[PDB]
Amino acid sequence: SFDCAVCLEVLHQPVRTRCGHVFCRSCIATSLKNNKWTCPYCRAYLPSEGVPATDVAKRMKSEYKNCAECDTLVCLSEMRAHIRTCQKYIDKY
Amino acid sequence: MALKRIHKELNDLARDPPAQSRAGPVGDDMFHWQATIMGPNDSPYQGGVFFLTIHFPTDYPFKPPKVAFTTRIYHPNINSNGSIKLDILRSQWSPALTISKVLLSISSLLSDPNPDDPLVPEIARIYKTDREKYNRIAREWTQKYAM
Ligand SMILES: [Zn+2]
Ligand SMILES: [Zn+2]
Ligand SMILES: [Zn+2]
Repeated sequence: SFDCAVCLEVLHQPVRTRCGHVFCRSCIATSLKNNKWTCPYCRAYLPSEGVPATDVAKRMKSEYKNCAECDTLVCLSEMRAHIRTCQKYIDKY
Repeated sequence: MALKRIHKELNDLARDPPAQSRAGPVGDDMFHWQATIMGPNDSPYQGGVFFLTIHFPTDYPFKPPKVAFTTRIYHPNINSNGSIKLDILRSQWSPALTISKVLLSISSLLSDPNPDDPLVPEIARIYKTDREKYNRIAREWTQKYAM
């Protein structure tokens, strides 16, 4: 699974915490803004946001998924860019 | 942000519906949901159907939803206004939680009350000293209000 446990979407700019958990950069940043020093998954103490999960980003370049609203096959590294601009998404929101 | 997360949860609920609860928005206010929970088997609530109201905050999932029973229920951690004393709805909320997980936790609370950190002390007292009396009363309220 390449999903983020915070936003439930495909990971975007993944970041890995000290406790080993991986979130979108903006998701772990916003988590820590709201509940400082705490992992949003396992509640472990976190002295910082973490480091870019470059291994996960590399693996996502070769994975694909169908769009939840237009069924088009999209590369996981580009999924956030797709849902930002997909008319079926824009239409619903 | 919050709206897209709520929609995602609703879609995952429709794709794998749980065996013992249902939930969804009231009209097209996506931030106002209603849920049903079945009284758990081997509990005094067995056979009952309990209605809950859910209000999502606009910074969900970083703050918890507001969840309350609308069906009357006899339980040491739920009061006469339907308020629920449950740590994951307050200090132990985390952004990785979901409504699906909240509903499972509430079902577990019905199966296994927490009489040592109660919301209704008089009911916790009965639960701790006269468990069969608690069971009889809880069953009577289920028959009256949840069936
Ligand atoms: Zn995320
Ligand atoms: Zn963690
Ligand atoms: Zn699409």
